[PDB]
Amino acid sequence: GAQVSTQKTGAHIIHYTNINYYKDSASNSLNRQDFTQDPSKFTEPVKDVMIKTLPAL
Amino acid sequence: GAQVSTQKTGAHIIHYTNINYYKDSASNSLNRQDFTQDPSKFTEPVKDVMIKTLPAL
Amino acid sequence: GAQVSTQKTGAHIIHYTNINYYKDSASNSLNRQDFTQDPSKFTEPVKDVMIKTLPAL
Amino acid sequence: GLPTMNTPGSTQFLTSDDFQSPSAMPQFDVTPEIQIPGQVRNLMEIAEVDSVVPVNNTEGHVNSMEAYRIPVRPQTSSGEQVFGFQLQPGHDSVLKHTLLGEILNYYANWSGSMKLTFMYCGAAMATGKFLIAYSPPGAGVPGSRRDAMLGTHVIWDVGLQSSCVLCVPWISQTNYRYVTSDAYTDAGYITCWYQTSIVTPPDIPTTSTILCFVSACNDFSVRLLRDTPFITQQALFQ
Amino acid sequence: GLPTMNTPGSTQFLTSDDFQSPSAMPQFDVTPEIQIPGQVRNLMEIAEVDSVVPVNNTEGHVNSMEAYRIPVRPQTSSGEQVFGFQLQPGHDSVLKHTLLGEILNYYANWSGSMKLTFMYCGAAMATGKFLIAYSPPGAGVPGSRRDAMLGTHVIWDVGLQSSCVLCVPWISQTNYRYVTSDAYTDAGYITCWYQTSIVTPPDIPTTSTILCFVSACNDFSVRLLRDTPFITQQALFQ
Amino acid sequence: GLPTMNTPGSTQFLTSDDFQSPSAMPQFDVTPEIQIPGQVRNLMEIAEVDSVVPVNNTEGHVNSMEAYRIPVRPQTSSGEQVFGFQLQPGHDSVLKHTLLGEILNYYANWSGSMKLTFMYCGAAMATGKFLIAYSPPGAGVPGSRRDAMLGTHVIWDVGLQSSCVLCVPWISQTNYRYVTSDAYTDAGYITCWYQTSIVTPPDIPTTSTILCFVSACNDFSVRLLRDTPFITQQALFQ
Amino acid sequence: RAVGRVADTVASGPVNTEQIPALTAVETGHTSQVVPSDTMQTRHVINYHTRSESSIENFMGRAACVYIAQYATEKVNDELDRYTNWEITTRQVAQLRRKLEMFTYMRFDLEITFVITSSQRTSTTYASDSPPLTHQVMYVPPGGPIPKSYEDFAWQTSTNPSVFWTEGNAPPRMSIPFMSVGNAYCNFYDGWSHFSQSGVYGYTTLNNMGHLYFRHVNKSTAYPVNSVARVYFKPKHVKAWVPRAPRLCPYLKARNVNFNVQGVTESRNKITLDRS
Amino acid sequence: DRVRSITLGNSTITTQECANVVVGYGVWPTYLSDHEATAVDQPTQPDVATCRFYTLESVKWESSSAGWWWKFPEALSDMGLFGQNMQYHYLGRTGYTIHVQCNASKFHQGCLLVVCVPEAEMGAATTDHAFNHTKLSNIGQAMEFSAKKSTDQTGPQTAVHNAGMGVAVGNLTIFPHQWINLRTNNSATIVMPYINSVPMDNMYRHYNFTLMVIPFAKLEHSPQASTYVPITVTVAPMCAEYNGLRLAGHQ
Ligand SMILES: CCCCCCCCCCCCC/C=C/[C@H](O)[C@H](N)CO
Repeated sequence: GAQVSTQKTGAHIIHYTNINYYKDSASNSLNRQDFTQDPSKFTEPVKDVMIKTLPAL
Repeated sequence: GAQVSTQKTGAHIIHYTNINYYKDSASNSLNRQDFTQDPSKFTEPVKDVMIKTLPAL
Repeated sequence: GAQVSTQKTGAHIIHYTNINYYKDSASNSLNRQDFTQDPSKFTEPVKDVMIKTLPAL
Repeated sequence: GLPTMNTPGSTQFLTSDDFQSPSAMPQFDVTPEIQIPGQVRNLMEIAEVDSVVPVNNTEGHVNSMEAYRIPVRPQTSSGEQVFGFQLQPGHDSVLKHTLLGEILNYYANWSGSMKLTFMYCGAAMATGKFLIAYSPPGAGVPGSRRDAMLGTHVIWDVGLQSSCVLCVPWISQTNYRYVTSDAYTDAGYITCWYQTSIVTPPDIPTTSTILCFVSACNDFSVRLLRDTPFITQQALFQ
Repeated sequence: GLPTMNTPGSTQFLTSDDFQSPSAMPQFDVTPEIQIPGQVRNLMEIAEVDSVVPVNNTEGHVNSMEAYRIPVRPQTSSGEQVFGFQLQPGHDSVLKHTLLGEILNYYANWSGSMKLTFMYCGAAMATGKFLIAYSPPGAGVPGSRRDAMLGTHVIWDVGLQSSCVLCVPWISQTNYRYVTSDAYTDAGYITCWYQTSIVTPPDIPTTSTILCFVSACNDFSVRLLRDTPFITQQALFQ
Repeated sequence: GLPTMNTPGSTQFLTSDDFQSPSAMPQFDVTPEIQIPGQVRNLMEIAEVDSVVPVNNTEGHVNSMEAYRIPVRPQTSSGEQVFGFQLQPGHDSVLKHTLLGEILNYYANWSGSMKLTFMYCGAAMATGKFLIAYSPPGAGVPGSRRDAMLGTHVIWDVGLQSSCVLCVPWISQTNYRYVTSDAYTDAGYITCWYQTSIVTPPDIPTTSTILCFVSACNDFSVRLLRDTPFITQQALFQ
Repeated sequence: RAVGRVADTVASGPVNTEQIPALTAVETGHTSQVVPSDTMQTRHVINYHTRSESSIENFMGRAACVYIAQYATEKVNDELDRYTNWEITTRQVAQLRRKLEMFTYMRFDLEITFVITSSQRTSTTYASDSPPLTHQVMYVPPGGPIPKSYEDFAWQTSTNPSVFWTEGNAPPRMSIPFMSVGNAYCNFYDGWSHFSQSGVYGYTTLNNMGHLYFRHVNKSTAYPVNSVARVYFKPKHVKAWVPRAPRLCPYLKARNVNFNVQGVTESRNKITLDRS
Repeated sequence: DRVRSITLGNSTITTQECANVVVGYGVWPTYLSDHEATAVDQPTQPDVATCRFYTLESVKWESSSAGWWWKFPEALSDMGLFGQNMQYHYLGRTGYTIHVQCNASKFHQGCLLVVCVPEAEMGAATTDHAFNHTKLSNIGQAMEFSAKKSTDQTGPQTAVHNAGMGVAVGNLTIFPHQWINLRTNNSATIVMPYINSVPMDNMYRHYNFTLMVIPFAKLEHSPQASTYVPITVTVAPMCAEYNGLRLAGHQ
């Protein structure tokens, strides 16, 4: 039940092991490595699509 | 002798590992995840079956 | 995710195990066993090659 | 040795822990268990059993069997009220020492539907109809039988089957209500009214008796264990 | 037992740790999550939304809606300046309480391009051209419209589309600038100038209004979390 | 828990340890490295570069460029000595502030062959021969050119190639010598003598100049890191 | 390209087009998606930057002090009593409160860590010899029997979760799951507690998290000792919805959002820049 | 394009200069799912007698106008059978189509922000004092901001640059918004979904969202033009459903 995952490294021996010790999922560590996002709920929440090159009106 | 089991999580990385260290079963941890039940010993302990829709007498 | 590597021994049971515990690569230990080198950037940084046996001028 | 490091929380006693510990009696031969009848694997098996409710608990009546006896009688006009209480199954004085109410006071959250059973304990020659109503908590208490006919209700015809069940549904905006009451998680009111009357032949006593039973339905659940505010002690019992 | 040895750092509280710890409520049944709209998974979704900039913040104007209203009018000669501020999106007084500026004050490093949007809020019969310029920080402030035409700039023609976007590019020697400003990571200046004038027909007010909006581009990133120097307290709030 | 036991050495700070430790900045995005020229992966790349030796360091000459200028001149008789120093590349005053000598003072043991390069900086019309000799440390210092011709030596003919290399071989009974000198690991002597003379045409200055360079060979190695006895401080630099 | 990595910019040349990416309309509610490649000539840059530090888990996952609890081994008054309590809230400190109030609804698990420290009270003498102090931090769920004094029966903690800690060791730490009776923790509640629109206005009616009682389980000391326990909340497994505007004004109370009126930003003397 | 027609029930909105439609957080309103419900009784869904357009009273826009706010669903407490269903039910749930409309001329100038703020919890004008609910919102009356601070002993803090919430008024553009710029824009329509942390709620003790209308560029014109411009708000509920039938409330 060991989860070997990728460590946070830079860009131009890179793995860590995790064992879960407790029977509750609230006892687990933080989910540091989850970087998913979609900003279209806030920046472009209009009904008809608005292409950049075309005039807005 | 590792027992990988399912952690307690909610509803809409979820496993834990356990090693037993001692030679007595009374040394073990609690059985937290056993939710079996049958309440018909107390709520309906009559000899003849009683269907809900039918009259009781 | 165990990396078994060669221990530093002399010349005339020689291995160690490493587990990474943390999610950041800056949390790792030192890279002690990296002895690569190339001194030609400093000792012989000339454009035309200079053979030892031949005259330099 | 193996290089280790100690996290926060070392050398503590958290009383709701789950850790292994060595045995003081090693290789102790425990006696074999047998089939004893009535095994309990859950406190929700206990809470799903009927338990008679002291609706008549206006003291001095709590120090006798008069607390369980809801009185009814023949009426001069119809539509009067028989009884009424708030639906607080862990906080209201009518329901908090019942068998469902005592389990809920070990917990802080409750959820699910409930069953109020009623039992007419009058003479077999006496007839009657009743309206038992549940009101969601928004408008206030119902003031009449006209106010009570607008919510969840049932009309009970007293006949050969002496009992009727008003099922109190779970109509809430949260998934859990609190056992100790507050205004955010208020659950409403239970009232009972004369639908018609009690009509008897001659040579029969006037006042009859209705018994109210509470139990939990099969979607009932509890949460967040706590200490009950019912037992106290100032010193160790010697 | 297993032979162990304790490294430096045992029995410490590092507040940015990541360790497991036992539960005080074991087997607690957490309520199911539902679809709530507007979920945020990153603070860069918040910073990429337009937020109107108080360019007119010369007090007393900050205590009213006059702080957001950049005034323009018909001119006697052309090429005069409308406004100007330093491009310090976490330190300059014009940009540090905007919605992009408030996220950056939780961080110490920022990187990426920005979008300055402008919005002409005058009458539909009034026309105009404007030059909005960005200057890299080497030479100093531009002194005229001739000095500003040498850097990154855009000429905006006020017409049926009321808005124009000046895109401020990331022209830096480092991959990150600092949020609290210094001279090593200076980012430059933003100025606006009259390209032509405001020309109106009769029976129209003289002064018009331009609104400036800031947001981040899709290559924007922040780094090195810190406390913000904006909220303070001398005691616990009771 | 898992039964453990603590060995000697727990809760200590050994400054040359190698242990993991948690991060104060979790998930910090480090900037990408680029190709910078001149990367150093070993201090033996630095020590294998020539560095001019102050052989003429008789004060007052160390406070000027006269320390590097070994003087030669036409002679009245041949076989006289030009210079001489002990081969202690980390302890002798001639070699311990050179670029090879400064790396060795961080270490306690050194091993390998060395290269002494010489450079005649006189006029192109002046000729000359020289004998540069290395003596193993058993007999003492050579007293003449006859005493020096018995050890490892080279005769250098000054011509179109201005430089000659005396290679000092590793002739030792141990695999390592000590950087701070002692009598058990003595390495010997370096001397230079007039093989013939300096012969010049007329209208040429008498005294010429020879520059001595030191570097390490490709079998050179160092061992046992230490603090250098060259930098000191009595208080913290404010 | 990996998840969380920013976009590259593409090489763009000169244009003379009928396309107008610079001209837009703010009136539509739309934030324009203009890249620097659209309004000027750019080069091809391979951007390797990541949005790691800006995640909701990374922005929130640092422990912040939420309460300072004081109690002594000898009562002065009921503020420096033998025991003390704290209604669990996140609004008494300003640093964590401003970070949580950037969202309307959140849903997280907690880590509570205590930094308990003692100090000898000012006296005419201090020369004593005392055994190490041990503390109890009992959690009482909403509606349970609270300690009415020291030596109380309610500290028997048969069903309440307790922790015990002797001074000198590592700080105590436990994990708390998501505890709301709804589907999210409400940072804001625009409403009342009673149906007649009266009673308590605000988020106070949606915060029934219970109390946290502190004491010394040692019976006595030779000379009185004052303790201070700092409570540290670190949220983990964080979800968040409906991002709020950041707060301008400082806080005044813990149960309100009441403020004093302040300007929108700091000032300057003129709207232009005047050098060369 | 600039034309748009919105039909809900027996009511139609036509607009000849429309900017666009802002849809919430990208979510269209819908009925509650079976895997998200809590109450067990059958809901009632009056599809056309409630999900129709209800127009409010106009407000006069002046040069010295600071702004107005409406709190919902309490703004429609008496609007037909939407108001009759609130009184008879404990729980309710709905999304909205807010349509704000204001035309002036090609010779006027001004700009209005139209934000929909979920849980716009307002502070008190006089602090250390709880305020009355009729100062927060009357039944359909437009509660209005002020240019300077309020010293009302039982009212909200109506200074408009702090927006009643202690925040900067310029940062309200993360909430679902449009702008009515009189140069180009005639109306502004926002479709809001149901935003709450619970699947249904009581529609009297809780203001789910607040509609604010704020002049950022103030109204100015020639004195010989029309000196009266009104601002009308037309709101349609969407997918409204109810639970917990009892007597008429609402105490
Ligand atoms: C002595 C053992 C102590 C055990 C500690 C248990 C206390 C924690 C239980 C309640 C947790 C409440 C978490 C608080 C969340 C915030 O109030 C929300 N952000 C606002 O609703």
